[PDB]
Amino acid sequence: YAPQKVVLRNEKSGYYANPDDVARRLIRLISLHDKVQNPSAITLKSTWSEIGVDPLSYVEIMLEAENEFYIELADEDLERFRTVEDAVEFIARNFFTN
Amino acid sequence: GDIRHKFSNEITDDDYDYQRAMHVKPPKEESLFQLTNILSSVPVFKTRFFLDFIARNLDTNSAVSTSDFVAPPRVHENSFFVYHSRELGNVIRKYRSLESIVLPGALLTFTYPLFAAFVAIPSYYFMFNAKIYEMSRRFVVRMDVLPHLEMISVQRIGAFGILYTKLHRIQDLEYVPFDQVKEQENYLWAIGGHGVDNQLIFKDRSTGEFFYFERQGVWDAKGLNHPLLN
Amino acid sequence: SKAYYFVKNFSWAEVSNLLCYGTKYPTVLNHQQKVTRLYRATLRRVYAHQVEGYKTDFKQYNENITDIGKDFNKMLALKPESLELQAYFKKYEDLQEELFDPAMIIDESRPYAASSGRYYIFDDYLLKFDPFGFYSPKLLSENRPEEAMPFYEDYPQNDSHWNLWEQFPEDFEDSNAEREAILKSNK
Amino acid sequence: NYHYDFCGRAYMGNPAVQSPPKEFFNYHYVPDNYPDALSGFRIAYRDPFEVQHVFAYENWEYQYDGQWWSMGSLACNVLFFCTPLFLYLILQVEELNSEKRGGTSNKFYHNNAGFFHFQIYDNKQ
Amino acid sequence: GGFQKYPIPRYLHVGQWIVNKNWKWNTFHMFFPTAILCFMVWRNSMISTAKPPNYGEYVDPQSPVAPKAIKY
Amino acid sequence: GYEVHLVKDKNLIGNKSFKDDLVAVYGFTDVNDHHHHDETDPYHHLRGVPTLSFERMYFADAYYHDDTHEGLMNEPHGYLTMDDPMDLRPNYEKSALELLFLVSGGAILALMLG
Ligand SMILES: CCCCCCCCCCCCCCCCCC(=O)OC[C@H](COP(=O)([O-])OCC(O)COP(=O)([O-])OC[C@@H](COC(=O)CCCCCCCCCCCCCCCCC)OC(=O)CCCCCCCCCCCCCCCCC)OC(=O)CCCCCCCCCCCCCCCCC
Ligand SMILES: CCCCCCCCCCCCCCCCCC(=O)OC[C@H](COP(=O)([O-])OCC[N+](C)(C)C)OC(=O)CCCCCCCCCCCCCCCCC
Ligand SMILES: CCCCCCCCCCCCCCCCCC(=O)OC[C@H](COP(=O)([O-])OCC[N+](C)(C)C)OC(=O)CCCCCCCCCCCCCCCCC
Ligand SMILES: CCCCCCCCCCCCCCCCCC(=O)OC[C@H](COP(=O)([O-])OCC[N+](C)(C)C)OC(=O)CCCCCCCCCCCCCCCCC
Ligand SMILES: CCCCCCCCCCCCCCCCCC(=O)OC[C@H](COP(=O)([O-])OCC[N+](C)(C)C)OC(=O)CCCCCCCCCCCCCCCCC
Ligand SMILES: CCCCCCCCCCCCCCCCCC(=O)OC[C@H](COP(=O)(O)OCCN)OC(=O)CCCCCCCCCCCCCCCCC
Ligand SMILES: CCCCCCCCCCCCCCCC(=O)OC[C@H](COP(=O)(O)O)OC(=O)CCCCCCCCCCCCCCC
Ligand SMILES: Nc1ncnc2c1ncn2[C@@H]1O[C@H](COP(=O)(O)OP(=O)(O)O)[C@@H](O)[C@H]1O
Repeated sequence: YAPQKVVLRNEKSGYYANPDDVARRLIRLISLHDKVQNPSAITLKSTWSEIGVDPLSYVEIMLEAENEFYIELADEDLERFRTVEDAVEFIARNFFTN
Repeated sequence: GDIRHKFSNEITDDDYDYQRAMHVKPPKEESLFQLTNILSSVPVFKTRFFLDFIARNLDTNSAVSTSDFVAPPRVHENSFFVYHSRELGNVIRKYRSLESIVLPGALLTFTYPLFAAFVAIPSYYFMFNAKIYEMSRRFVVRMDVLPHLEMISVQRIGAFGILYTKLHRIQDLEYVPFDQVKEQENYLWAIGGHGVDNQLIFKDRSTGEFFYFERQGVWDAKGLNHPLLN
Repeated sequence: SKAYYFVKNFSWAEVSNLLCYGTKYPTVLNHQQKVTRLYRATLRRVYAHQVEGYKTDFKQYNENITDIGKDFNKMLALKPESLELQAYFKKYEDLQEELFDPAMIIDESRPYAASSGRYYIFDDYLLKFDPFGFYSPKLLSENRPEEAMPFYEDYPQNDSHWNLWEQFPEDFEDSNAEREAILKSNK
Repeated sequence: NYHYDFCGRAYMGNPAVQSPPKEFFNYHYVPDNYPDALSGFRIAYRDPFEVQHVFAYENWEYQYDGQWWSMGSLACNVLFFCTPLFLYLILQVEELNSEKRGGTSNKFYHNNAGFFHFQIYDNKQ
Repeated sequence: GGFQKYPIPRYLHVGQWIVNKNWKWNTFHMFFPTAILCFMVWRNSMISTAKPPNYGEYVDPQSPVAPKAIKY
Repeated sequence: GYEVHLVKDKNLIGNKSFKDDLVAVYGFTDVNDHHHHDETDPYHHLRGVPTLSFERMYFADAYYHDDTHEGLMNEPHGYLTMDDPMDLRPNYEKSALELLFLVSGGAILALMLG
């Protein structure tokens, strides 16, 4: 039961989902793609172009990421994403129910 | 990951065995009332009488295919086969054969043949004609090539399962893209065109007749590579 | 996406723009943004109708998405000011209109969706708020005075002025004892 | 169907985003007014658009003579204008039925000779 | 299944996820007195209840209970 | 202790390629992984509980938290009205309204009822 004393919102860590698991699942999804050649070279700091994701392949990967993570990502957020780091950060910090 | 063993009163696979009827798992043990157990236990089935009955009175091994290469009998002494339909052809044959038993039988048995016909008419025109009948009419049971005529003989299933062969000139064959016919015959392809290949439709320009080839049909490499067809 | 297509009195053109591209004014978008957003919208709609649909055919879904992908690759290659690219955009906008489904599934993670705002989350201001001292202790001195300000009582939550004159116990002793003692000493 | 571009004469707020209004009518209080201090006397800053909407209707006015008839829909405006006449004519037509039948008619009946409802009528010695 | 629980201000008298420790005694002292009140209402109303005759009973037209027309 | 173990600047999948390695059969290998074997028991609340109970009948979910342990289950709370429980004002508005109610009820009982 909640104590009779005043308790404030506890933002433990900005991530609502395990960021490590989110990053690993996203990297596996990216590696599944045909254009992606070396899964080893993919890191959170790696840009989409350098890992080999074309602008058109990016939207496909992001749609499948939405399906995998049970969320919908706005075009503005998807265009703002510049690295796997930003992608995983946004997904992990996203409250799946908005 | 499973922690059922940590509790003495937790459910067990012995408790889940009853779900094997509704759930598919590899066999674990044979019950006393299984067909296999009954046959292997009861000495009656071991009798040579029953064994010989099993050996003779059932589907024969002769009709069983024995290789991945099939050379059906030539239609003409100079022709060579190219395409042949295995399963959908037999299914269509057996379906159209019903018109030789159900129809006369319906006439001689039903109290109200007119009622049966009145029910069948709209049934044929919706959900049956496009479903099976038109596809069967345009279905190619077999295709051979006669080189001396430079023609192709196509075998088709007719009314009551009758098989008839027709000749078409190779110069009159054209490829009809599926885009040109999808809108015209959406219903046909919607409910009945699944068996035949959508992107491998041909037609005879002179007679305006289509040719549907089964997806699970056998093609001959030599027949395809023959210069007449290339 | 805010998923407010059927609310706020959008016209059909505005709704079509919202569906095809995230914006209601696609002119502001550049070539790459237009192409990528239209490709994403087309893939989303094809997935909705041919994967999560009525007796969906996965082989047909694969063929359709492959054709769409080839077409959109060609569109991206094409220059922005080309009638061919305009024709491609019109074709796929028409496809989006054709596949438009009233009461289409809206994910619960998007704004304005069903169940979007079922709960009101209380802020730390409300959580801290406690004018009476039952939950958060209340000083007898209502507030803590700050330097450079006078010491004033906090405004009460209830400001009713239906107050009597101050009440005292019956037979309350109130004689001016200090004055009496000083006068007695003075004599 | 109603859209801002094609409404023409059925006015409504435009959908295009606009900058906040610099000047707008605001709440004003009588001089030396006693402030209202309920629930701790906490006052929030008012939204300019909301305040503008609050005070817009009170100050709205017709620009030119005769604009009222044209504004909105002429047919509906005329019907609203004639509504009292329609009500009076309906009442008279209904009263025709009362006259021909014998039921209640629209009149100030005077059954009581000025005797009010349950009034105390007494005299003094 | 349900939504994630979030803090509710103490000062606010709201029903979000309210569970009472003494709910058993509260139910006991809210049920029986209500039952007694309804029993009193029921016995008061039964005085003005009407039922048709039973299976083996017929209404005599001249009996007082039988309906009577107004006598001018 | 809310710091998160997240690996950056280092690869997370050790497979050189999807085709050469039979990933479709053996999946992806993990590198720099923070393995944490969690054996939390679902239905712990159900363990040793009678069938006819709220926990079994309604709250028999995987990871249900009991009220005694759930920190966000609320007991009755809040102030009924805006009046301060400890107020030093000799305010009489509440007494006046209570008197009005009581006198109205008494007048009905003693003059009108029956
Ligand atoms: C006296 C004898 C009676 C008995 C005989 C039989 C009845 C005859 C009655 C007369 C009918 C023909 C004349 C009507 C013409 C239209 C009105 C008019 O002139 O105003 C200018 C007219 C209207 O301007 P506006 O209203 O500012 O335009 C708004 C915009 O369109 C933007 O609009 P929006 O998109 O915002 O939508 C708003 C729309 C829709 O609005 C709504 O949805 C809200 C509801 C509106 C009212 C709908 C009618 C409800 C019932 C009314 C009952 C009245 C009872 C009291 C009066 C009793 C009188 C006996 O508002 C309108 O309705 C506007 C259209 C015009 C009014 C139509 C309704 C009233 C007409 C009169 C009916 C009289 C009935 C009498 C009998 C009753 C039974 C005993 O302007 C135009 O010309 C523009 C086009 C408008 C559409 C015209 C459609 C065709 C009408 C017929 C054309 C041919 C007429 C030939 C006449 C020949 C000589 C007699
Ligand atoms: C207003 C006017 C109304 C008119 C309504 C008309 C309704 C009546 C329609 C009559 C349809 C007649 C159909 C003829 C079928 C044969 C056509 C044909 O040539 O096909 C050859 C086909 C194909 O011939 P084939 O030469 O290709 O090959 C021979 C057969 N196979 C393929 C196996 C090698 O052969 C047959 O199907 C033979 C059928 C023989 C039996 C026919 C009668 C069966 C029903 C008997 C009565 C009902 C059962 C009674 C049981 C009693 C028990 C005690
Ligand atoms: C006279 C011209 C030729 C007419 C040919 C006959 C119609 C076309 C072929 C119909 C074949 C299917 C016959 C199914 C018989 C089922 C048993 C029966 O009720 O027969 C007697 C009845 C009629 O016998 P009856 O007339 O003595 O019955 C008494 C009359 N009633 C029933 C109206 C009260 O059969 C029928 O009603 C058949 C109606 C026509 C069906 C047309 C095709 C639609 C069905 C597709 C095939 C599968 C149907 C499976 C049904 C299973 C049971 C619900
Ligand atoms: C959506 C449904 C709508 C239903 C219709 C709603 C009402 C429509 C309008 C009804 C008009 C009725 C007019 C007749 C009644 C006159 C009453 C009267 O005595 O007033 C005299 C009044 C004065 O009345 P007064 O009060 O001085 O009378 C003296 C007092 N008494 C009578 C008691 C002795 O004189 C007028 O000014 C009348 C002007 C009339 C102008 C022309 C009106 C024409 C209306 C035509 C309507 C269309 C035809 C009918 C349609 C329906 C058919 C079923
Ligand atoms: C002498 C005979 C018997 C005498 C009894 C007379 C009873 C008279 C009627 C009493 C009504 C009491 C309503 C209490 C509402 C309390 C607040 C609440 O429920 O939550 C509000 C909820 C949430 O409240 P909350 O959770 O924020 O706060 C609860 C605690 N308070 C209010 C103190 C802060 O808010 C709403 O959404 C409003 C819902 C209102 C629902 C009202 C439904 C009434 C249905 C009654 C049906 C009766 C049938 C009668 C049939 C016979 C007719 C002749
Ligand atoms: C015919 C076959 C029918 C088969 C039905 C099969 C099931 C159908 C589906 C279920 C529907 C009913 C579900 C009822 C669940 C009851 C659960 C329960 O009783 O749990 C025990 C609980 C003890 O309290 P506690 O454990 O603290 O509660 C919090 C738990 N988280 O609480 C209790 O002990 C309950 C008692 C609490 C105290 C009650 C005090 C008295 C209340 C008024 C009683 C009035 C009786 C009037 C009788 C009139 C007779 C004329
Ligand atoms: C009044 C008629 C009542 C019904 C009569 C039924 C007769 C059935 C026997 C038909 C024998 C001749 C078939 C000719 C085929 C051909 O080549 O047909 C070719 C014809 C002519 O070609 P097109 O019309 O396509 O141009 O095609 C037709 O569509 C017209 C004939 C239709 C015959 C349909 C027969 C099947 C009926 C099925 C009923 C519903 C299902 C019942 C349960 C299985
Ligand atoms: N006061 C308003 N007046 C007219 N149209 C409005 C008004 N408010 C919203 N709209 C409509 O709301 C839609 C915009 O919704 P909004 O919540 O502002 O999100 P955003 O502006 O980011 O698209 C527009 O169609 C706009 O026309």
